[PDB]
Amino acid sequence: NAMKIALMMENSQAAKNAMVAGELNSVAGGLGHDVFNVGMTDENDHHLTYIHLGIMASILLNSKAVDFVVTGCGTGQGALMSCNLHPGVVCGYCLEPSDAFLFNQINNGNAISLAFAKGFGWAGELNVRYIFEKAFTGKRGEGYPIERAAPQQANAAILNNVKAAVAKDVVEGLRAIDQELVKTAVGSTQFQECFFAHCQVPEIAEYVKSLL
Amino acid sequence: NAMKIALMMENSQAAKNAMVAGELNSVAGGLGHDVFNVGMTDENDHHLTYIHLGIMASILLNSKAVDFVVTGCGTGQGALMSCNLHPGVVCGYCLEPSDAFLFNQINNGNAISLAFAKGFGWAGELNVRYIFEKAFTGKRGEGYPIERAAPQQANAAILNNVKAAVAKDVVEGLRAIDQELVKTAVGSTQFQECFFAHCQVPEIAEYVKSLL
Amino acid sequence: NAMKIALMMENSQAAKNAMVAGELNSVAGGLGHDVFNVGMTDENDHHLTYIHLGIMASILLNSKAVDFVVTGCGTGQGALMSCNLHPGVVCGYCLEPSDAFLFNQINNGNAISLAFAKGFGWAGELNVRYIFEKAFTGKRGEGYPIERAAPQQANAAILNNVKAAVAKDVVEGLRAIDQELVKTAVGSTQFQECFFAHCQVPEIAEYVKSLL
Amino acid sequence: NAMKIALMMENSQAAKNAMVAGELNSVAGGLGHDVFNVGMTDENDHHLTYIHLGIMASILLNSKAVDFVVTGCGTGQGALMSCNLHPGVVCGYCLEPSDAFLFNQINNGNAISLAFAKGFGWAGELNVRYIFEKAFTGKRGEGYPIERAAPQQANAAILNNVKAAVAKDVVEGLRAIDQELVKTAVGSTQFQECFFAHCQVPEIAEYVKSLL
Repeated sequence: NAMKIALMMENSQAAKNAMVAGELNSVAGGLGHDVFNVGMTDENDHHLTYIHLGIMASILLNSKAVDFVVTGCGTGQGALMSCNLHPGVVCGYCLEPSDAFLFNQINNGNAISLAFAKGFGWAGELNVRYIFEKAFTGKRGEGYPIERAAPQQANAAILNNVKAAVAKDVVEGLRAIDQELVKTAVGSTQFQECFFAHCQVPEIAEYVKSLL
Repeated sequence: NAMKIALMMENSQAAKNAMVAGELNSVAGGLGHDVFNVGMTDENDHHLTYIHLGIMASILLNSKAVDFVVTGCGTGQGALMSCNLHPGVVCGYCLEPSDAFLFNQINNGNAISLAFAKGFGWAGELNVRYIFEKAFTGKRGEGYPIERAAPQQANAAILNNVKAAVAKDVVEGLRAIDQELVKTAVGSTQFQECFFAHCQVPEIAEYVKSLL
Repeated sequence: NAMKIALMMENSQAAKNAMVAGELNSVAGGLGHDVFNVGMTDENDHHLTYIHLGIMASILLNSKAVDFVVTGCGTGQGALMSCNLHPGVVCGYCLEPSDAFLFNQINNGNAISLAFAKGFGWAGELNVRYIFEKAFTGKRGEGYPIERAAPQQANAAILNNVKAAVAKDVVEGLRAIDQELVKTAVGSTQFQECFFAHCQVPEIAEYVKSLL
Repeated sequence: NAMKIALMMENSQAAKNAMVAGELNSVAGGLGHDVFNVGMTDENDHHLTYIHLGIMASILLNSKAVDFVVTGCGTGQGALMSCNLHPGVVCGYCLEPSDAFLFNQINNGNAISLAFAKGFGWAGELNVRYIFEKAFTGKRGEGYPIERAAPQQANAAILNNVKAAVAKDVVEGLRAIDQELVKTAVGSTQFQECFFAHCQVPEIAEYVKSLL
């Protein structure tokens, strides 16, 4: 059940990346997962907004470089909406531990967006830890409850179809985005190291290479 | 500041539509908005899933038939992810009243997705009411706080561009969806009555007509 | 329906008193209530802990100097448990707006304890505002729902009896507390100004005077 | 670190006792604790309100029959306020898992009150489980963070003193309560079985015996 998980954070919450990466590495690493911290590591790092996060999630998930994305922003809204526009990226909100469990069972998506500022106060790091505990333990997509899994599974499958239909082909779509945005998205050493090491889709690798 | 607002709910939460429509009509109607209840009205109504909800939100928002969509499902996740894939549909989560305020100020989107089952217990209707109070009172897109509105406004604008770039043209995209899904989405009398009365985009009207 | 409301905060959250008093004065003042800020006003003010808060709530409520107490601490737990030990002080938690409404209708108590650190992040002041909006608007003790008010009202009445039975008489009890604690509790100018101006119970006034 | 834990629920939430006892037995039992279900087991059981719950918590905690109480009601407010009036009973609210952890570290009390109706919807049992996981794993009273434990520990100690001072002696206080209430509180077979088997304070046992 082990996955490659990419953590990616943007400028408004970058000061908190060390804390979140700490919890993710502790929890998900302890559970046997392979964790990559590909967004901002602090406020002085290669600058990103929640727009770049969505593009990064698409490139990493669609190229199969990673299996799951952890992201977020002050409220999680920008990052969640920025991820979900991309085909192949199915991102839920995650505000408290049972969100993560239900998301995995009902939606069986591949990204979650946390709120790192709103609702995040003294002792907020505990909730992040507990979210990771429930997100990355156990099996995924069994429905909840297990007996009612059929229509949930059916609709989750259809969601992927609709996303693929409404969207251009992945690379064509990326080419239509302002290329300044995409260049910025793939610009950091930590992003490139993850992507190039694990990309399973040559067309995406070649496209990314052409930007650098 | 008055808008046309469409409420749209799917089968799992359809029993609760009367309650939610009640609160929406009371709150938003009292504030001078024009409310349309275009999804399921009860469990026996024209059957919809959260997949159809997203298609309905796209058709109504992109045709300018309505200005804002209220939707949701058991956790809000399926409906939120189903809406956000569509160009022109910018849907936030909304779980408690300050979510609605912040969404309007920071993201300035045009749809919210509520959780009608998870976290919804005895006295849940109060929270729905209060959410509507904050969603539909006052101005939108001023940033929060007001002084920091610049980058938030800039990123919200870019989000729309990226959505438009990654997605096919609206009608082409709708044609690529399984047409059974789209026919179902536009199938009800309450949907058609809202759409045909208020659609401002002939190409969409003609496409919808061709399905009926 | 107008009341005298005392806001009282302790050292760990004292930096936030200006914000909370601001919202309370704005909301409750606008609704015609008389607001007193009797706890710490900032970190440098006459020093209090959540222990002193409970004693202050007892003296002000039992002397009828005020009708309602707003208090809290990092999580609200210490202040809530410190208030509830005292006869005549019925303090609920209040974390989000519908808590305040339900508390007023079901429990019909006279104090609420907020969390000013845990769960309090960027945009936390909005939730405080909204809590005050629901706490101090409308009528109290009607049950919720209104039709089921009978057993709720009966039990709320009994709670007061049990508190009065288990506790010593008010003044005797205050005399049994470490008198250093009580002297500290009544020590500030803002506390004394409220108490002495509005106390309706001479025995309590005389006892308080004897400490000063 | 093993404790004796009493679960006690009242009439409004009695239908949910099987679920809660299930989770408590699973979680706390698995962690080596000894669990007693001493309140209502279903809607037809020996009838209790949240008033009786507080009296039961006092008798069981003050007699040292148990180490910890799990209780609650629709919102948790009545049960929390009913417990906290009694000397020797230090009851926090518990609505989500990190509440339980912080309560144990900061307040180091001996009871928690959950909300079984408000905020409790589809998937609510997961949150109950997770709450028990955090309440009953690990050590208690270390402060949070650990480095800042001194004033938190000092104030928690003082809280006990103030409670003991304001309250009559335990048995005298129980005698002052309407004795119908106390007779009802100790009336069930499941309560008596726990109490008489584990009571370490003869005066309390003799008093309880005199009611039966």
